[PDB]
Parts: sequence; structure tokens; C-alpha cells
Amino acid sequence: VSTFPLIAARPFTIPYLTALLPSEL
Amino acid sequence: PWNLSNDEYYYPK
Amino acid sequence: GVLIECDPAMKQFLLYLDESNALGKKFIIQDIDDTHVFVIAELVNVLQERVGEL
Amino acid sequence: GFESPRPYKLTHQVVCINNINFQRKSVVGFVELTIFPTVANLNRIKLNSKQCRIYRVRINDLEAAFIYNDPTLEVCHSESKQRNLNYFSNAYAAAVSAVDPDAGNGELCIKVPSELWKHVDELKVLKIHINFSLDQPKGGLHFVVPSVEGSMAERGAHVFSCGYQNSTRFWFPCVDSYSELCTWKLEFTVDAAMVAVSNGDLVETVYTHDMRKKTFHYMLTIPTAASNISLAIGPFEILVDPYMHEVTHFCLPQLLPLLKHTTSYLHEVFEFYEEILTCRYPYSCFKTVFIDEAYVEVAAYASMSIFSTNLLHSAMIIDETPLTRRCLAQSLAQQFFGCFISRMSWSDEWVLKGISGYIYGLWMKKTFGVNEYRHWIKEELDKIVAYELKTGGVLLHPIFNPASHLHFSIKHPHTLSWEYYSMFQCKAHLVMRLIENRISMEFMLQVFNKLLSLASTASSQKFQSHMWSQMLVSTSGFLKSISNVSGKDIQPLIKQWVDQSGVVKFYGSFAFNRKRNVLELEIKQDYTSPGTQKYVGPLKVTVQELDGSFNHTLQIEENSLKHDIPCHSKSRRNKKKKIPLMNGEEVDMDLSAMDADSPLLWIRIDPDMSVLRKVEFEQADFMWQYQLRYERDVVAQQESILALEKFPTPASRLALTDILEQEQCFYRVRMSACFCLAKIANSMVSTWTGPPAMKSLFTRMFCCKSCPNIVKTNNFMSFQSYFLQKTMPVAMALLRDVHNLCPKEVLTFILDLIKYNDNRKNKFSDNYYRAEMIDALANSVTPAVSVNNEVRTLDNLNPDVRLILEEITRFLNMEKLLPSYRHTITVSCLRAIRVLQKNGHVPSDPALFKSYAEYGHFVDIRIAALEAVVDYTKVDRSYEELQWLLNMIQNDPVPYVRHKILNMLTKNPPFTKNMESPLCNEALVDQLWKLMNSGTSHDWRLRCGAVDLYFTLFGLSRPSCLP
Repeated sequence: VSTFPLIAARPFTIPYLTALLPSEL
Repeated sequence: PWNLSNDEYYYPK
Repeated sequence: GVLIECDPAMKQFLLYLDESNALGKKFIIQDIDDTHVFVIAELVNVLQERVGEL
Repeated sequence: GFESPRPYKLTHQVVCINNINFQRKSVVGFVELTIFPTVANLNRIKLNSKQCRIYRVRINDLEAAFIYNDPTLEVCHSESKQRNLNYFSNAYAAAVSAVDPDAGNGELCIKVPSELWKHVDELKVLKIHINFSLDQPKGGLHFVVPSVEGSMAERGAHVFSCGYQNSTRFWFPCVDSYSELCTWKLEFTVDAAMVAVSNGDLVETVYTHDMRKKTFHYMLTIPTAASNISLAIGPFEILVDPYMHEVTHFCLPQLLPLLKHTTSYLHEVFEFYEEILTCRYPYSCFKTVFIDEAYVEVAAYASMSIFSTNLLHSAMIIDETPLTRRCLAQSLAQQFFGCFISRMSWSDEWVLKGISGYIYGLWMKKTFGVNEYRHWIKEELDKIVAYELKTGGVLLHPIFNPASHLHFSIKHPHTLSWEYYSMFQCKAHLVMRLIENRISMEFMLQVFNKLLSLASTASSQKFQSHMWSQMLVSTSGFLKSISNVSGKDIQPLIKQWVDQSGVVKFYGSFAFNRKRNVLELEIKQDYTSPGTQKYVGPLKVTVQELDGSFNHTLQIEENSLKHDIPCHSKSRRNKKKKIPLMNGEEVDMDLSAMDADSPLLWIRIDPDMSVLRKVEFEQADFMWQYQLRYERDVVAQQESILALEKFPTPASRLALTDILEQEQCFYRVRMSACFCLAKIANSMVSTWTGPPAMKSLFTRMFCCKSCPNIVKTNNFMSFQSYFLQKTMPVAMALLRDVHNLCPKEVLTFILDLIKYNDNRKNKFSDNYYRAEMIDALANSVTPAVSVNNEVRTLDNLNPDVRLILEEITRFLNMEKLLPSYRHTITVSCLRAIRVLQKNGHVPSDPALFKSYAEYGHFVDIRIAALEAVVDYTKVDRSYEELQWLLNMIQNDPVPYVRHKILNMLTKNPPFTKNMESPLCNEALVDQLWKLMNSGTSHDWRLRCGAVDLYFTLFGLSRPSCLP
């Protein structure tokens, strides 16, 4: 946990919305 | 997203 | 072939006979560089007659 | 001439769907068919139905008796002890042929009542009213219901018809053949906040008396088959095309700007396909639906196409624009020549697949250039020669086994392996390019226009198939139309490349006769390999001599070996004159590397790819370097790059470096020259003089003039130096020192490319360039020097790999907060963690990839994680991971993921038939036989994938590891 901590993978209910959509526009 | 084939140098006419 | 060691300025002397003689297909078969040429075996004694004018 | 295998002719079909329940995943409906018997004493009528519970059937409003049996549910009996695959392939072919509507058969057998026999003998109409219900479908209709609360439109729940070929039997009873054309009437009663998209044109949309549901009425007056009828019900955002106004685009909610940008090119695809052919688009509307958890990436039905939402990109996304563009283009090509003109048998499928692929290649030629066309044609030809030399061959147009060299039957599309289906379409469009080579392109487009014009005169009649079978093409009709427009018949070319199933292999070597000034070629064929055949036709060869480029035609009969062609002068070495090229131009060549006695600079056997061939020519290395530099053909530059890997001389390094520095070279040649230069640099270690390869060239092309180690800020507006910039460190990381370890000068260079990356200034995204940077970091990993199997812990980590691991940890964690376009950096970081685990750096633990392979993740992350788990269970011989993968094949919600797991477990198998493994039980043989027999009975693509997996693991005979 001290060296190289990874944020755990959480599942989305709708994954295309967080994948395909642009965030800076 | 475009042509990107340099066609005027390979096939000039 | 037949290895023939000659002079760079004399190599073209045998090339002119290649484009002039109509006996075979081609006289010189492989031109290595400027002091080494190859040849079908038959014209060394004939070339000795041309020494009087060379 | 088309004669039906069915004893009845179907005229009209009404499909009404009520009560689409999304919570219970259930539809109710009826189907009313209007058949005319062609033979008297019809008695039984045999229709196709899978997964539908048939409630009642009434023929002419009289109650009739039906019997249902599906032999393809359990192909072989449970209590048969057979375990060989040839038995299952014959039983599966017989079971699919017993439900085949292309024979007279079918799964639902309805008995005509007795009082209608006087109505059926003198051939009068019969109206069959079946009403059915899908209780919880495992195939056909796919219900994507998310687990957010709210109304079904507020959470984004939708249905779509999935499957390939004849898979419309999976959601309503029909005659599910491509030859039974009828007109259609489609009603769908959906929720008031949802829209139902289907085939035809929407005549009206009426409300229900409570105004909580509405009924969409579609009508299809162009007679299509049942297999071309589709459905998409959901809360779609509607967008009318602002250029063409009969084209509506439907997307999932919150994805309207991506839909606007993505589907803005499609009018140019319409204009192309309507000006090379001279028919307009045959249907009255066009509808593009973008959905989630799609079966295939692009499906094309009558007047409708169903794409996945993963094709939707924004304006700042490059490296995805051409792929989505060509998916739209091939969907439209299949709209013209798979849905309007249909198939007469299962043979003559090569005609439709070839015309679709060929006109899509013509679109690619006009859109992306002739050079991209040649590169695509060469990659398809290499694909097919690799597949046909690997296993047997692809047989277009078989005659009914005709192909017994391969473990499945080619009589039906649903018994084909998926790789065979892909190579079938690929070979069909290459054979159509060959027919264009023999009979010119304008005559070819006239053939296609004649087929379309016969179909469109046929499409407006009302006669029930007196004339509706002119919309069905066959092989004999296609060859007859070719012979009508051209006067030449192609029967030798058809006999060689269609009916015969093989590719040819050419081994060439030359010798220059200086005496007679001739070029003696020596071309011999390998015709005794399993995939090969013997070529006896003519063969073009192009020789570039000092006087120019000359073409010669060689007649390669069976007993032929030496072909003497004449050579020209060498008077362009006497004077310095420019040497004229294949095109009209001429260039200055450095003739110091050329032989003094030979005028010829390079030779190319079959330059135009006019046969399905694999050439192995033996030139000299300077001829390959001249062909790389001065050729005006991209396939010859690619094959010279491919042949320069065997000659690691510094002149070849100079040739590839001059190709890399050269703009006005095609960019995919320079991207290949990067990897070729990396391989050559690895082979001439302890001879290499200066810096590592391509580093000085990278700092010359893409870095600042004042700072060599600081990269320029990202401006990706050129699209050719963007691709070259993102491919050059990936090849540069394959450099190795004398100690077989990647140098710390290239790894430091890649890490400085990662640190100094600034993307706040270009109008394009950085996700693919950063993902390629992670791929370059993964390429540098050499296997670690474990001592006495020391446990890989954090303290005994490599000092090189700690920097790489810190960078991929930073990238993956930053992706968890600021995600990329399609989680490209997640896929690249999972791939790099698997690279570090494959060597002895990170502990070999599949728990991270098992957490990324859960259901709620994006599908690219899922398939990357499942690829890592398949690689782990191959290397670590894990039993429980193989049981995890087989369980995920059996019950996963997305069927594309199940097909991909079977595909990856076939490509990277846990064991082959030759290996002794601990995972060769009778338990695994029984599990995979149960997965072929039952279990995969609902998809037709999982069952062929299970057959492929059983063939890869246990072979065609009896599993050996068994009592």
C-alpha cells in the first residue's frame, strides 16, 4: 500500500457514458 | 481521418 | 572463363572487337574490372597479329 | 430460374409485438402468415421457431394442431460415450439440416385441419395466425437493462435483435430463409417514452387509450426475407440527417453530440454508392441505431443498420475516425448487395459477399487513396494465404462433403467456424477483384447495375414471386450477366479460384546472361503443401532496368522452369541520365551498388496481385534497397522492407533511414521501416557506431531545436507525423544491447517522452499516443535474472522496472480519475502489467485482471483482462482459472464477451493435443463435450467456438487422455 498503490477498479452501471463521452469541451 | 496516401508522388496523373 | 590480365587503357581494345565480330553471340562474357577480363577460349593467337599495329 | 424447396409460397407477414416487459425480459405477440400452396394435399406446413413458446395456432380461423421439436438443442444424446469431433460435426450438420428452411424442413410442424383440404387442393390462400411469447430469451432479442433505478427510459434500458444469418427464428416464428421474400407489416406496442425502430417506413404512431404506451406501425412493401427483419426498442435520441432527409440516426441518451459528429460523413458514402452504381438507394428510409453490448460491431438489415455505441467518437478523437467511417461504409455496401439483392442458395453467398467487399474497397480507394487501397488489398491477401496454408482452404461455391480437410461442415452458415466465415468474406472480395482484373471495372459496374435494375423492376410488382425471384442472385445468373455485358466468360478463372480452394506459392530466382543479354528467371511452385494448388495460367513480371520499367507476360505451364526474357541497354550508366520509373517520372539513382554487367535494378513477380499468391523471390540486397527507395508502388516498398530483414548490411540501414526521413513516402511504409530498422539494429550489435537507432531521427523530427531531449508540445494536426511519432518509440524500445537488455539510453528517452508530454494546445486527444507510450514501456522489458526461484518482492526489483512500474501505476490511477476515450490507457497498462508478470518482475497473480474482467467494466477493459487471464492459465497451468473462464463462457450477460473468451482460448490454448498437461482429465473432456452438445445451444457462434476449442485441444479423433 505504501509503494505503488492502485485505486481499486469499480464497476459502473452504465460504462459507455464514462468511456465515450468527452470531459473537456 | 483523411486521405493520408501520398498519391501525387506515387501516381502523378 | 579465361582470366586475362591487361592494362586499363587497353581493356577497351578487346571491347571494340566484341561489337564488330559476328562469329558468336558475345566475345567478352564477364568484365571483372579494369585489369581483368574473361573470354571464350580462341583469340589469343589471333590477337598476336594485331601487335604489329599496336 | 428459382424453384422453391418449400411447397408453399409466402406472400405477406404481420408481426405484432405487445407487452415488452423489461423487468421480466418478456415479449408477447402474434404472427400472421399468408401462404399460397403450390402443391395440392399440402397437409403439414413447416415453419422455423426457436425459444418461442407457441400458445395457439389458427389456420383460416380454425384451430390447428402443431408439434414442436428442435434437434439442435442437444445434438448428440447424453448417454452416448462418443467423444470424437467428427461424430459431433456430422451430427451437428444433420441437426442443422433437419431444421433447415432451405430444404423443406422446419422446427414447428403445423397440421392443416381437415375441412380446409378442399381449400388447399384447388390452390387457395391460407392465413396462419400463431401467437407466441418469449419468456426470458437467451438469444435473438437481447435485453440491455441497467441497474440504475428510475423508469426504464430513465435508466437506459433497450432491446435489439442480435444474431447472424438466419437468426430471426429466435424471436418470432417465420420461414427463416433468404429465399422466401414477402411483404411485411410490423407493429410494436412500446412505452410512451421509448421508440421502436424496425424495417420499412413508419406509417403512423398511435397512442393507447391510457396514453401510457404507443404502437409503432411499420410497413415494408419491398419484398424482403424474414432474415433481414430487425428491431431496436429503446429511449433513443433521434437525429434527422441534415443533408439527406430520409436518414434518421438513433443513439443512446447523453450521446447526441457524438452521434452528430460521427454520422456526419454518411451522406458522402450514400453519394459514392449511388454514383458508381447507377441505382438510387432502394429503400425509402435509412436508420442507423447505436446500441450497447452489441453482437457484432456492425449488422446490416433491410433499410436499417445496428452499430455499437463504441464507434461513436467526438471531433477531437483521431485513430478512430477511419475505422468508424469504414464500418458505416461496409454497412451501406451490405444494404445494397446483401439485403436488396439476396441469396438463392447457401451456395452463391460468395457472389454477395464479394460484391459487398469489392464496392467497399472501391469506396476505400476513392476516400483514402489508391495507396491505402493497395495496402488493404495486400493485407487481405496475406491474411488468406496465411489461413489457407495453415488449415486446408476456403472453398467459395461448394457443390452438394466437398471440403473434408477441415473439421466442420460447410453446408450451412451456422456450422462454419467464425475464422472461416471471416476468411470466406475476405476471399470473396479478392476473387471479385480478380474478375475485375480480367473484365474491366466499367463492365463490372455495369454487371452490378444490371443486377440492381432487374431487382428494382422486380421489387415493384405485386405478383407473389412470379417476378420477386429476380431479386435473388445465383452464380449461374451472375456469370450469365457477366457474359451478357462483356462477351467474355470467366469460367477458367471461376474454375480456378472459386471451385478449387487453394492458393499458389511461387519461388523465383534469376540469373543474368551477359553474353546474350537475357534475364533467365526460374519460377517453381510448391504444389504439394496441404493448402496449395497448381497455377498454369499467364504471369506478369515487371523488370526495372536502367532504360526503364518493362512488363513481361510469362506462360507458366506444368513442365516450365526457365523463362528467358530479353534485357535492354545500359547506356544510362555511360552518361549520367535519369532512370525512368514505373510512372512517367524519372529520378537520379546512385548506381555505385549496382553490378557493372547487369542493367536490371529490380524484378517483381506478379506486381498487380493478379493471382492469390505468396511470392518468395531471391534478389540481391542492393536490388531490394533500390526497390525500397525508388519504387512507386507501396506493396513493393513493403515487401522490400520485409526482405531487408535478412540483409543487415549498413547500406540497408541507410535505405531504411532514408525511407524514414522521407515525407512523400506513404506513412504505413515508414511505420514498417521503424520495426525493420529495430530488427536490423539488433542484429548488427558490436558494429553499430553512434547512438541507438531512430533516436537522433526522433530528435531531428519531433523535438525542439534548442533542447534535444525535450519533446515538442503536441500538435497532432498533420496525421502522418502523428502516426510516425506514436509508432517510433514502440519500435525503438525493441533495441537490445550486447547483454540482451534494453539500453538505458532508450528507456530514459521514452520516460522523458512521457514526462515532457504537453497536450493543452492541440485540438485532438492524446489517449492513443499515451497508450502507445505505455506499449513502448512494455516493449523494453527483458526477462529478469531470478536466483534459486527467489520470490519476486519489492526490494529485489530491477532498478529499470521500478521506473516503468511507477509510470504505469501513475497512468492507471490517473485513468481512474480522468478517463480516456475508450480506456485505451487501461488496456495498455493491463497489457504492460501482464508483460511484467510474464517475465519475473511482478508476482504471477491473476486477481487484478480478474477484478477488471467483471461485468460492469467497459468491454475493451474486459477483453484485455480476459486476455491476460487466458495467458496466465496457459503459462501457470491453472485449473481454477480455466474453470473460471469456462464458467464465464457459460453465464455472462454479454454474448460478444463469451465469443471473445472462446476465441482467445482457441488462439492461445492452455494445452494442445501434443502436450501432456495436468489439465487433460476426463472431467475437462466431459465439460467441453457438454459445452458443445448443450450449453451453447442458443447462439450458433458459441457452438462453433466450442467446436473450434475442442478441435484445438483434443483434435479430430478420440480425446487421448481418456479411458
